[PDB]
Amino acid sequence: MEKEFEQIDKSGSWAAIYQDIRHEASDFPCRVAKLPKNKNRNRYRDVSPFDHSRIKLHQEDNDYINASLIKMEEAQRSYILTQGPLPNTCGHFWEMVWEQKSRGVVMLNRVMEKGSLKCAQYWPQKEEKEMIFEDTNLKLTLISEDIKSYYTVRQLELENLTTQETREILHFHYTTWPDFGVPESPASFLNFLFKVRESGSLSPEHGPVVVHCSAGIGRSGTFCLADTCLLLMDKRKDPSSVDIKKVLLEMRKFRMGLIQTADQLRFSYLAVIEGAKFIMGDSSVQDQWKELSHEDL
Ligand SMILES: O=C1C[C@@H](c2ccc(C[C@H](NS(=O)(=O)c3cccc(F)c3)C3=N[C@H](CCc4ccccc4)CN3)cc2)S(=O)(=O)N1
Ligand SMILES: [Mg+2]
Repeated sequence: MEKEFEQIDKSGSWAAIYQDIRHEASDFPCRVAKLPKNKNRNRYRDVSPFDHSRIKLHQEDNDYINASLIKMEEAQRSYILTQGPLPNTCGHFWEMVWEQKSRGVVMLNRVMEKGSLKCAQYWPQKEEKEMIFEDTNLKLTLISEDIKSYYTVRQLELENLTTQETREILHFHYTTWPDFGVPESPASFLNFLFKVRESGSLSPEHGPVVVHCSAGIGRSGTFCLADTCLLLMDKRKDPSSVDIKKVLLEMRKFRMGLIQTADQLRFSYLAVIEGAKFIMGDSSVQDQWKELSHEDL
């Protein structure tokens, strides 16, 4: 895998490789997303979920949410990629989390980035100030939070007011991943990812983990591509067989525009190439990533 990487770097062909992916990517209808009544449920007019893979709310009224089920068959892992909730779809967001039985939520952006709102504050910042999303009859409470230098893990209690059932939802929030940018290093990215893995939130016993950034395609796509590829390397007889460009195209059949810049594509290679070391056995690389990520700053 690192040979193709090396030749692409030498060829200076990341932009061409990336644009070939954009040109060969699937194109499916998003008619429900474009209905007039769903306009205020979409954050960006040009980022919509395909009809065949969109997540449907269980409500009779309007089952629309800008969210997509990315189902990776060979890797055996599903992910729900959605945009950062809007002030009016925070209820919907948690209704989806509930209905799909998700156990973890991976946030890769901040609410405000370089002076622009990118996502509503959809979870409570203070223990004593819980949230109620009336339209859905769900209560959400911040139970605790473990704040690190570039990421925070939070324990939330989501409750179905109707049946009074409660569930613990884990929130994995990467706070230093610039929009249209890349993580500081493969190490800090992988250190984060393996934290989500180790939590059990990605277990096939739970519903799909919900991943989102602002549009739910660039950073969210980088995160899922890397995870899927590492899963594939550990599954196959010959890990060098994983074609990342092919995997990204498979994912793009489920949601448009996954991976938004050639450099995020390149970062994906680096993250996977670096992550292969743990998958092949190396039992010390994880401590190395942790040190390199300086999480305890
Ligand atoms: O690294 C990233 C990029 C962010 C991102 C991606 C896309 C958008 C949508 C935005 N729409 S717009 O109405 O402000 C806007 C801005 C400029 C031109 C235009 F016609 C509309 C955006 N679209 C193009 C990208 C288009 C696109 C490509 C492929 C699939 C879907 C959309 C670039 N930024 C916002 C943020 S992420 O939160 O997904 N992670
Ligand atoms: Mg306090």
